[PDB]
Amino acid sequence: LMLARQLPLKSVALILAGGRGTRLKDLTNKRAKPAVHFGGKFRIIDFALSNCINSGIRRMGVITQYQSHTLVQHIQRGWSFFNEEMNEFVDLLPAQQRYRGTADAVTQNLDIIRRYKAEYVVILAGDHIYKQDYSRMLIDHVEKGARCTVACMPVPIEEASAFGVMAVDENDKIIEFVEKPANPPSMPNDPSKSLASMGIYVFDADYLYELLEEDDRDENSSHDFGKDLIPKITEAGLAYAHPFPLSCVQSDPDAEPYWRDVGTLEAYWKANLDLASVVPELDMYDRNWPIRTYNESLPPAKFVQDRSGSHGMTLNSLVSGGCVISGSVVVQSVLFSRVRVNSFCNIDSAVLLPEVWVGRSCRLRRCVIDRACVIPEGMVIGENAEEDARRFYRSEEGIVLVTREMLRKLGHKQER
Amino acid sequence: LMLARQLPLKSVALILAGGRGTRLKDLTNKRAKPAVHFGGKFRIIDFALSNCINSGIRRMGVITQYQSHTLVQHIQRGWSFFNEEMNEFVDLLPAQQRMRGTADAVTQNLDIIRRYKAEYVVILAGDHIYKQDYSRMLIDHVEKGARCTVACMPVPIEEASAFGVMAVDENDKIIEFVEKPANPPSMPNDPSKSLASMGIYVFDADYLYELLEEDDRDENSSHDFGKDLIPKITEAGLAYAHPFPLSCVQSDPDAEPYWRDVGTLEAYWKANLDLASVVPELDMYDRNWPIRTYNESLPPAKFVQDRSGSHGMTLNSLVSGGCVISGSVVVQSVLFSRVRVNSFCNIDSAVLLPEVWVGRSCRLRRCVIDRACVIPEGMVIGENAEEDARRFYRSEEGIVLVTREMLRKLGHKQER
Amino acid sequence: LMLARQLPLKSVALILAGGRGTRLKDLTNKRAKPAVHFGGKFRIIDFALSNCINSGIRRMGVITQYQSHTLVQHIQRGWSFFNEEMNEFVDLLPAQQRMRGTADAVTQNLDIIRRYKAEYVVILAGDHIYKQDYSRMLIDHVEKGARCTVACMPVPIEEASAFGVMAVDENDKIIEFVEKPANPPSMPNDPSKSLASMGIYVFDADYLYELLEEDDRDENSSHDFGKDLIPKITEAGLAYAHPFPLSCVQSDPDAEPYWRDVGTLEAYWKANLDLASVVPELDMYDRNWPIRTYNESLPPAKFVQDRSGSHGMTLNSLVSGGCVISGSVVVQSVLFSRVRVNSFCNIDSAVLLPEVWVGRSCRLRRCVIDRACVIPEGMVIGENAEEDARRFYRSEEGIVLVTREMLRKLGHKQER
Amino acid sequence: LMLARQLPLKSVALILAGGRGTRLKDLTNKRAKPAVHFGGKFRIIDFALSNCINSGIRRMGVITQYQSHTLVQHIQRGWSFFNEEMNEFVDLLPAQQRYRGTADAVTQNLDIIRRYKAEYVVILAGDHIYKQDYSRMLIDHVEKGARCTVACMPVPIEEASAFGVMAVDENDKIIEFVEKPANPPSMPNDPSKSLASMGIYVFDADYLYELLEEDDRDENSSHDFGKDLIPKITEAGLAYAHPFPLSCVQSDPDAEPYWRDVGTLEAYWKANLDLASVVPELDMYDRNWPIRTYNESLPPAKFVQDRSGSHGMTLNSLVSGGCVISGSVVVQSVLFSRVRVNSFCNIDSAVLLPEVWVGRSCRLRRCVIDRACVIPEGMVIGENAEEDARRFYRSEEGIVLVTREMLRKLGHKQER
Ligand SMILES: O=P(O)(O)OC[C@H]1O[C@](O)(COP(=O)(O)O)[C@@H](O)[C@@H]1O
Ligand SMILES: O=P(O)(O)OC[C@H]1O[C@](O)(COP(=O)(O)O)[C@@H](O)[C@@H]1O
Ligand SMILES: O=P(O)(O)OC[C@H]1O[C@](O)(COP(=O)(O)O)[C@@H](O)[C@@H]1O
Ligand SMILES: O=P(O)(O)OC[C@H]1O[C@](O)(COP(=O)(O)O)[C@@H](O)[C@@H]1O
Repeated sequence: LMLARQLPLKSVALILAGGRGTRLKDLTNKRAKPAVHFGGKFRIIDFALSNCINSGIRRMGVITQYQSHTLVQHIQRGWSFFNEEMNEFVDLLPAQQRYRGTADAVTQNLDIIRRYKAEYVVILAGDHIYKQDYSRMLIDHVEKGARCTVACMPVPIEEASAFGVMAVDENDKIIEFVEKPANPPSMPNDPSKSLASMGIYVFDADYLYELLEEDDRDENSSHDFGKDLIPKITEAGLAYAHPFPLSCVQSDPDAEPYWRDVGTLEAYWKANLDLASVVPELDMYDRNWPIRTYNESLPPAKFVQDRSGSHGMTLNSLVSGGCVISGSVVVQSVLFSRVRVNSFCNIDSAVLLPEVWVGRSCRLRRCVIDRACVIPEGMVIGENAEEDARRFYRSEEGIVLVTREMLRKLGHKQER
Repeated sequence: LMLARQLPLKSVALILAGGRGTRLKDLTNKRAKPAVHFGGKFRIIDFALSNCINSGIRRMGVITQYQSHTLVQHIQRGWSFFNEEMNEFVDLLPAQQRMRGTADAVTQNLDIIRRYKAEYVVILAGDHIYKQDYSRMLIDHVEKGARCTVACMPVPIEEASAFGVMAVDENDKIIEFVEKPANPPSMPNDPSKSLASMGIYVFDADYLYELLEEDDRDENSSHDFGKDLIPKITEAGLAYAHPFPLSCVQSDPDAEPYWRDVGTLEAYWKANLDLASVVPELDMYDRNWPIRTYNESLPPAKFVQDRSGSHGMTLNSLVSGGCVISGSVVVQSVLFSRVRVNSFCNIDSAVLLPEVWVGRSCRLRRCVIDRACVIPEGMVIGENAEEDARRFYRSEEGIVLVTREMLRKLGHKQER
Repeated sequence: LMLARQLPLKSVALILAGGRGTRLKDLTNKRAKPAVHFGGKFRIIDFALSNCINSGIRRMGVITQYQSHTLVQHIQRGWSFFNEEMNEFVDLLPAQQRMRGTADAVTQNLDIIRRYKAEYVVILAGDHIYKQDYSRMLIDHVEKGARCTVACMPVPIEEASAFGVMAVDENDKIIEFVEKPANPPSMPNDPSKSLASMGIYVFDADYLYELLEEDDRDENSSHDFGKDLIPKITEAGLAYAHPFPLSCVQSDPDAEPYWRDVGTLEAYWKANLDLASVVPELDMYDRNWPIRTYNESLPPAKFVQDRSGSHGMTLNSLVSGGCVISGSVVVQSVLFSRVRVNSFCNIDSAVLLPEVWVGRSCRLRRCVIDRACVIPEGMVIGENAEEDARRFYRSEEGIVLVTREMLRKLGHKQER
Repeated sequence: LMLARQLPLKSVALILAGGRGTRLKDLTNKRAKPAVHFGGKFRIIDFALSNCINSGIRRMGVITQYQSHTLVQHIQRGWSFFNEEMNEFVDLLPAQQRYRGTADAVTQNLDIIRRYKAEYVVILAGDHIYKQDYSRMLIDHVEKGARCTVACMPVPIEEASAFGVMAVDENDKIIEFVEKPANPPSMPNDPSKSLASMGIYVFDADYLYELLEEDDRDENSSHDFGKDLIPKITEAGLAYAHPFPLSCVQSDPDAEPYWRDVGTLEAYWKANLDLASVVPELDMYDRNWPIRTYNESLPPAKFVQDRSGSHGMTLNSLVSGGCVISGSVVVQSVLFSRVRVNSFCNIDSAVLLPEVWVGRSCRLRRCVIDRACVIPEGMVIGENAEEDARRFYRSEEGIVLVTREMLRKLGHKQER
């Protein structure tokens, strides 16, 4: 008794929000992937932080390394609501990175982390969209009596090449850890699945420092948490597994756990339109596990009449507050804040990131419009293949990405 | 030279947010009128607070006469963003009036007001809707060498009986002030209008005090700013006027100034639907003069298909965050937060306050639904007048008010 | 397993901060006793709030019965650091009691309390000084399968008449409860002590409601938690006890638990000087259980030379920020913020509340100076008892209270 | 009229808080000079920011470039109190500097600054300790009708080699600007003084961008605001002067203006002990122009008895809140937060930065003890010259600097 409460308090989170998401290719080109928008108003680092709040861990470390001014701004504006006097804060560590990343990146700020005097460090990732409690994870880490606890999940074998694959024992003890294998070794029972890592580790902190120095001296290591550190603990035999279904926060218990690594642009589009469906897989209307963001004041989403006095028919949409839609059939889309949309437009299966200004008679289909574009009048997008692969970036699955640069290069005056 | 910015600093606002809005019969009988919702996200009082921010007066006094626990909460959550040590704050002054009109609310808390060490005090009576720049008014107050400055606007003579009417000379100096007359006098040039007050007085700091005590040691006055004090000052000739067009904040200078005495319920429906029309009179999309409110983290305005799979139509509407609409043609309406409209409904020119849950097959027309009011399936409002006057409260013009306690009569269990 | 941290989440605290501290004759006759200063920077209520934070109960209800505008302000400035949308907040509930004891303050705001959707409600009566962990108490409450848990501590029999005395069996189940007796009963093993209550009850959510209505529809009860409800529950046998040593937060486990019923003025001087001594009983330097307050930006405690150029001595004292001392030997004293002690003074065992301006050549001994009290030059306090009983209020033990209104009698103009 | 108010609103501040203060030599070695402590609780960037608040410019740009994690932390914790919805914020730009500094450093973030849409940019410095209003400066900049306005002051000729020297005209128009000359050209009237620049410029913003690009293309420039930019505007003839005495905020008007460039270690010590004097030159007890910092909750400054039962005599000291002093004569010192000082110590003319733990019988004289040292027991400092120049850094004027590294190298176990 009195364990699940006293475990977060003695613990501190380290969010590794220094990813780039190179497979998004342009969407994270001007922003760190953790600062990528998602789900109407939120960002991808609003999940990994919220999970720390609602699990009790109010001491967070946001390691913003690569191309992070908007991430600093978001963490400053929305998440600076802490009274440090009671040992709660989201400490915004800049990395000043020297390749040689994420676990050297916890090592550069090793002299700041120590001064928290924490017993259990949570090594998170801030580029994933999950919904988990770590208070149920730390209990499971301390009961087993391990030094490190990896959060693993069974994923398909065709995409398990991109995650850290592992094999566990009866008591969830790591025997064999391999990382990004070309041939993912399946689980013993199911051949179509592999028990892969999620990037959510938990160390007992006095080990962790004690480990990161042995690797800091190491000149032959990659200095990654999944390539030369956990494959070292695994040989030591002190690494245990924590099956993710035990701690995933679900609204209904009859569904598979929801952990989406955004990763690429088509998966971003899928995982951001699944909220616009009838019954979403991610329940954002939850009140026993809410997710916080930088709540900005916008006016209500305005729906006015078109230029001819007609009406706008919005089906399976996710129009957010602040927009102004004039007529314009809007299907299966997700309109972020301030997305003006003028008349006679047909928007189907689109993700319009904030402040996108769509001109008259525009027919957008299966696309992702980047922030603060000015789409001209009469521009069809997504109802052509060879012509949408030449101006904008069309992916292998049909998805289009419209950036504020691709429109400038065509000459459509994005200055506004 | 340097007087335009040193006048707000030496001034303090006194919002007399202790109205009860008696003409708002059942809408305000649970909450004080300053705490009434208007325009999706805002409340009435926000205006009279935001006009104090943008006009530089960052020291406010909210003189909340009781019936309000829901505006103490609103102030404490939204407007508790001040550093009280750099001389900027929103002092929440409980009125604690004797179980004794407006002035006797400033008198009881007159020992708390002196300690602000102010120079010009801005009496507001801020349970109205408008956009004003009070610094303009302070400049006009000091330029004239006045002791009280009343903000006067010409209004129609058929309504001037509700307000204090005044008669000024060439210098905008008050000649004749009559408070709430049965036969309002007209202007010397326009006989159809009347130069009425607006509740916005600006007094000298060291005079009001010397004037309240002299009026507080009396046993004959009603202790009201309009009936007793302003006539007392007019008798001395130290009362000057400020035409409100000079200090009104208009996005378009080709319109007429926007001051709504919201409290009628027939005018609380027209001013709330005024933001749903094609071109509104009150611009909420103005960035040089933004209005702030308590901005909680709501998910986007979700639109989905009906139970059969059809689409939803919207024409000249507002849909704030948290709303969920399924099919159900909407017209001319305004939906506040978390308004789960269900399928096959027909909403026309309605104000749906927060957390209103409209049931299936509900035809709502010219109505004002109080907050958290769970309308049942099949209910029909606004069609046959005698029915709606038999169950709900219907004003003389046609507007209907629906309250939580109003349906429990009819048996429709609420318990949201 | 996972019960230690899921009990605070499903619980809400109700601080009955509506005491008037009648034994604090003139110290609280302007401010409610929860808003009284103690220990330099803190107020009385902070304790009962901070114990709710550190114990995980981040949903509080401050049931402030009126005479308090200076604790509404304190809550709104200091403790308005919550994100109210992640289920953590300090609801400031005005009591608005009929011009009807403690329970009838929870009854009027019983329609606001249901909407929290709580499971265990923590009645506190938080106008005391202590350090407790309520989560320990909730664990002990659910382990016993109880319906109300009373926090009992043994106190001396010569004072137990002030509190409710109880008699428990081996299971800590209440046998006999007598509220504020004239002849308190003693314990079966120690005849010099009495197992008294502490005002800290923990009720089931769905029972209290069902118990308040049953007691609110009566016209015979006093509507007090000690006189009516707890005896009513004892009669059913569903009242269990919680020894307070089990849940007290002690830096040293070799001391006795620290609970001060501050209100006597002779005990508000001893408990405030207890922090000036060599080793205090209440540790304010504890980092695993910090106590928060409103922390304004004050400059350091400046010490300077006298008018002649001599030095100042301090022995066993506290000097908070903003203070300014010039020479003037200080002993055993406690100086609150902005206390400009001037030269040639001799302060011995005194409590100087904020903004006290002591004049030149002032000899202060065994006194409690109210806040902003400008003592004049040459004043002498605590030397000759009959004089201090002729001008100020002097308790039977020797302690003196000095108030702003107390000096105006004598002619010493204050107007700081 | 209506100018001094509307000028800050249309303006934005750019604080160049990227300095190192190379002449402090060790004090800024681990912190950006703007984050250097000063005056008990404050930092050097708490002035340059506060001057922006109390002058109306609530839009600030903090260009943190070099070795800034604590500066980010301070700006996040203390100065993140802004409601961006009303166009007020302290935007914390990281520079990611590529030598080639300060004016290329405003150029890297040229795409963020534009999006404010500001009319007048204030180019401040965050390494100086002044107290000025820029609302009186912008009026003086717009009346003259200049494109740039330099804040200049007459300083001595023996230290005018380290500032930008200039010569003005009758209408304060720059004729000749030279920068860090080896022979400072004096003023025409006074030969012992030179009219030097302060680093506080004001541009009309549409010029500024229009200028920074012409210099961004320039491959032969130093990219500094005082070496190849203002010496260019001066040739253009569009640079005017704003004598600092016109806008310096003084408590009393009979004193010379107070602008201290900390710069070196002896000037740091002088300018930080001048607050501990009887009548300081910098009035920090001002209420019409306060200075904000990260107000942390500490207990009052405790003064206890020594180990033998003696008393501590503090003369002309500035003991801050949080300390614990035991006996120990303390003269002319400045004790920052949490500075424990044990018994029998003699502290004369010292600056003890936060958390310094001084051991028993320590005799410190004319020194600056860096943050979080652990000074051992019996260690004399400053009462020897040849022995204080060999362990610690002794300056040419006698001042000593004790760092947490110089003590480790002696072997005194700074880990704590
Ligand atoms: O190429 P540009 O001109 O920077 O435009 C790209 C847009 O993306 C942004 O960087 C948005 O990034 P965020 O993800 O931080 O919102 C804007 O600054 C800018 O308008
Ligand atoms: O009096 P009833 O019938 O219980 O209804 C009360 C409802 O009205 C309200 O008092 C309206 O108050 P708010 O302005 O705070 O929303 C709500 O608190 C509650 O939902
Ligand atoms: O009633 P008096 O004589 O005017 O004295 C009032 C003083 O006491 C107080 O009411 C004490 O209240 P606080 O607890 O808010 O400090 C002060 O507001 C004021 O300084
Ligand atoms: O050499 P160390 O171990 O970093 O110690 C130097 C000290 O200075 C600090 O960097 C303080 O810097 P700040 O100026 O930001 O307070 C501490 O982190 C540290 O204790």
